[PDB]
Amino acid sequence: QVQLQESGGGLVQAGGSLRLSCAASGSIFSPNTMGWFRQALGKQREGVAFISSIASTSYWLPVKGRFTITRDNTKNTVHLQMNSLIPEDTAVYYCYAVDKSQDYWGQGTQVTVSS
Amino acid sequence: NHNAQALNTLVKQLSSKFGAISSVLNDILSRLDPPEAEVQIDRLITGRL
Amino acid sequence: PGQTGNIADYNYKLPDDFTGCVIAWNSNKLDSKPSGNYNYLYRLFRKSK
Repeated sequence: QVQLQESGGGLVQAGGSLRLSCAASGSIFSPNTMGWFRQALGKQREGVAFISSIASTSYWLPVKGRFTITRDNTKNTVHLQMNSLIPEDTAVYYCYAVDKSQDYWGQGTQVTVSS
Repeated sequence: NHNAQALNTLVKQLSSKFGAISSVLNDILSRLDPPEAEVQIDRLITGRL
Repeated sequence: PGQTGNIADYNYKLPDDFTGCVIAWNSNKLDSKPSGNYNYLYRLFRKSK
């Protein structure tokens, strides 16, 4: 079984900063391609960004500088840095591990920003 | 004359459809999909043999 | 085997001589959601077959 521990969300004022994070525990393999998915309220889900095992990054949005991904190879976890928040990014985040055989999903974190 | 006519007929036989949809191997290969193309090519081979 | 399509081209290919068989069944009850089940993704761009 695979468990994706997500943390770091909540209520933050506009222009604030925070640290989303998830740890992948259980039966993972070797390619281990990971990333994030955003779900707006009552809307479709889109891919935020993606990080592979070779430190290659692929952002699926014009969000460079805003979002930055850090890797923990020793424990193999993914951190995402929220800075300079705007209300347009108020959506729930689930990180995604497509991996090699069976892809998995997180349970959810509420990130909210309003003024 | 017998030699020349036999050779000419053998060469001319390549232009027949033999029940397929076309007499050009490349045309039938490009136009259709591997199963039906295989069927048509089988027809062409069994005629030319 | 030998069927042309986007999913066949870029997601799953079956050999022309494939042996065995496929089974498919509807999954509205489980694999569908009123808000939309989208956990399943398909590749629609790819350079080569």
